[PDB]
Amino acid sequence: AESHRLYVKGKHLSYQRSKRVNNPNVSLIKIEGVATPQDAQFYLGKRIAYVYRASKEVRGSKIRVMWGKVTRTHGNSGVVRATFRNNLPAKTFGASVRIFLYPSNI
Amino acid sequence: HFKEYQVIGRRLPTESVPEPKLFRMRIFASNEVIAKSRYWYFLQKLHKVKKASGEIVSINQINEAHPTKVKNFGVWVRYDSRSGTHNMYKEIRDVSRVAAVETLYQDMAARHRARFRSIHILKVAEIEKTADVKRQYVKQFLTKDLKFPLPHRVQKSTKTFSYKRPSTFY
Amino acid sequence: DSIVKASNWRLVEVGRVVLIKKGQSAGKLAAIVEIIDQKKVLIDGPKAGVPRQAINLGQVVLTPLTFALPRGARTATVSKKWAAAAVCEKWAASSWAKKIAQRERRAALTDFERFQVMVLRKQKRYTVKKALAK
Amino acid sequence: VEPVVVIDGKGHLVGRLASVVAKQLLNGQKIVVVRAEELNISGEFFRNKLKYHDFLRKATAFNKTRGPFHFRAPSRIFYKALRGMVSHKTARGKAALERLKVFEGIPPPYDKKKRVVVPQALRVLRLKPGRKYTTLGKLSTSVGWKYEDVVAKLEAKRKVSSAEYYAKKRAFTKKVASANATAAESDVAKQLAALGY
Amino acid sequence: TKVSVEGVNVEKFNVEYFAKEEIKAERVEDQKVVDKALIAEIKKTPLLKQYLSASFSLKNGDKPHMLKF
RNA sequence: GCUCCACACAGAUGGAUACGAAUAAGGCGUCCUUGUGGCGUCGCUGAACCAUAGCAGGCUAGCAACGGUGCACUUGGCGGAAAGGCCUUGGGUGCUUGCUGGCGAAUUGCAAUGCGUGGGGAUAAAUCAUUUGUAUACGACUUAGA
RNA sequence: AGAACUGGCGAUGCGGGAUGAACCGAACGUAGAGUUAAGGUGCCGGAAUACACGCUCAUCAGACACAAAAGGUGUUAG
RNA sequence: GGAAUACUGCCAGCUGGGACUGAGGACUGCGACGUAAGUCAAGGAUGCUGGCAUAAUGGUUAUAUGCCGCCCGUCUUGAAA
Repeated sequence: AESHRLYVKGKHLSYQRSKRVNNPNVSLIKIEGVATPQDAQFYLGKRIAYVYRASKEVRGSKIRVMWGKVTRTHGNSGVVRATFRNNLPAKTFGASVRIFLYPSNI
Repeated sequence: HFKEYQVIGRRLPTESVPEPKLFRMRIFASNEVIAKSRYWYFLQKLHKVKKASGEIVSINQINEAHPTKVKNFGVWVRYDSRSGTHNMYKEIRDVSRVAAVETLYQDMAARHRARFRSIHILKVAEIEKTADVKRQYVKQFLTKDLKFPLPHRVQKSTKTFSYKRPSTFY
Repeated sequence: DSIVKASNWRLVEVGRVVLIKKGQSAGKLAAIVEIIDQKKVLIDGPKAGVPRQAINLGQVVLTPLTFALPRGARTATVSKKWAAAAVCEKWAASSWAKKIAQRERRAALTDFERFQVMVLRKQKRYTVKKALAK
Repeated sequence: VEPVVVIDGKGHLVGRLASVVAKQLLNGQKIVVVRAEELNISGEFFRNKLKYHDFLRKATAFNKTRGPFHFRAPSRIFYKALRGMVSHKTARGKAALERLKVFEGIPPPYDKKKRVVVPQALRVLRLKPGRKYTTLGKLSTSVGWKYEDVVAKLEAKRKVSSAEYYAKKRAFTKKVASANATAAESDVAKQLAALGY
Repeated sequence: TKVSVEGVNVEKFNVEYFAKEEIKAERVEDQKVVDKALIAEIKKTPLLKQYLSASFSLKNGDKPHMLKF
């Protein structure tokens, strides 16, 4: 009743990039409550949805969602790589993202 | 992690000299290859035997007799640095010979800037009784009923923000 | 008449029971046998299960509990002294071990158990509020 | 974890605190820094004072105003320290800086809200014991800051009546604990204890 | 958590049962029968009916990789 | 700013959950000779506290409490650093899952979150006009006239 | 200053090095997945405010071989 | 006196979590299970389900933004200039 959340909120840090080159096809996502790669291993394969409000109404709603998946871990701070059907605008750096529990294995 | 190895060589015995002196020494190294290389270098330096006419009879690993017994180790070390080579003696209070030699190597690389390349372990021995230790910092731990605190412990934080103002009390 | 306040420190010494923070035996009690140096101390936890070894003080955290122990005691003597002192009974009674047990139990809770806990908490809160202001 | 984080800057390192605040800002986290004047910097006071002079001595000849700007307020100094750690002159950097606010003391309504500290940036946790350290407030006063007196005067009032609020909270928690104790040993309490609560 | 199901008939349902060629009367009757069969098992344990009725949602501080289900 | 007419509609979704001071020391309870006092008790992270059940959260009948909570009122207090918020007395109106029952969910078919402009009416003010210099190359500025 | 022999350049893109002609790896079809070199892991900058042993308060330290032979009641080891 | 553990190496040992690829196009061959009939993970993916005609989806312009990119042609000198 008070809360209807069924996802783990996260933050989009930036694309997989070198010192001077970036690869938008891969996005780095920070998951709250994750600190080590072992913890992030559970989130692999989970669907990632980015929810934002659009000025125009297209399908009877003002919310447009971009879907994605968790590919593999990144670094030692729990960062996990993610790939979406369409890459993020690159303006969402630090924006909130939603990670669902499906497809679940537990 | 260091390891203790025993290497023996007898310079490829030839006619009229069967079973030569069979030089024996103990070499500390992280693997068999490094132990063999250090043995060859020591033979070339101290002795007149080189790998051209040398032969490794057998290489074995020596395990400390009492890995759970505290000992005081006296080590004689000859090392080379920017200046001329000179002898050195140090005393280490450790549990095993491997740990003592590792600590000695770390100290040499820290204080004297001498690394494994130019360090020779002449001998490692155990000090049996007290009052034979000649280093004050080793005598420090030999005092009866030694008790001391650990002030200002560096507590580790798993989160960036902590609503506690942690105290370093121990 | 003299006053010396706030000078209670958990000294590291022989017979000082300690709790391992990191390593294979993390969360298992151990007893200091002999001090090697300012950074290395020999510990033995045969009752707990951790084998005798020399551990770094940075990987272990001291505890207030203490018990007599001869210097450089072997595993058998250490276990005998541990049993005689009954340090385990004191450890459980302390709020630190109780906190550890509570954290473990909470981590081991189930969804249905969580719902039961929620219902019981609601009932307890209702009872407390009824008691309050009276 | 929190829509806005209020960090108590008292007894904190300028470098580590600024770095962590900037990193959080780049992650889309709003942070407010308070008690900037109480910020501490490692090293003896003279070294910090000498360091400040050599960065303001570079005044541009043709246009000083359009050139380097020398700010004396401790909050301004902290912002300058954090500004260099962020990729400024860019939209991403400019947007991130908008999420940070620096104030001297604890002006309201932050005075009535919870504040946090950064363990990795604590001066008493990183600096070796017995080593010299510098205070940001004293350095700012030496280099030209003129509001230290008022800052201290109205910060003392901040502790005033907040001690009273804490006393009232302690009195309330006394009754709360009494109610919890008298409610203990009950069937519901026993079940909660068995279930880890 | 588990609830006894040996007392509930489920062999009738199959892939063709859910085919769609204003609720089918047969579907309602089957649902009523299943509910009648399973209500006793649900009531066999306290708070099980309330637990089932209550929805599931996440709260602050909840770590799915740490929670036990 | 007042009034009449024509037209459009960088990232919430549990709670930012309030002392100060020391860190070679500290809190909390209690006691007394009222002290830089005695005893107990706690940290070793927020893995914490409140709240979290109800067709995205309905209808309805009882039990026990008479407490908890939303709402506009109502008496009063505090908050000038960026007060703009914090409460507090009295009643009223709803929920209460604190406890025990009866009704609906389905077919959405295995998932694609599920509030000013532009045209008028009146009225406050400003620029130029005019004109004095205290300003003056031109800008600009100080003045006077219902 | 002028000659003799010898490895890169020149006809040459890529990563690293605040940028780079004498520095390291690597010498090239368009794409997907994965593993690495040099170079890096407090922010800008993708990666550990990792571990362990010691060292230094520097009033212009430190993280870049000539002036470096000696001086210091500065410190840690022989 | 006795076993256990650490380390090394092997397993033609067993079994979970995640990502991309579906290339070939009626059988000819190497192989396994099975007494046999027949089957198979054996020279490259098949079956089922959900969205759709005022569709699903896709294409162009600028701005919204993560990073990079010296002004083109000829000629000097081994180069840049």
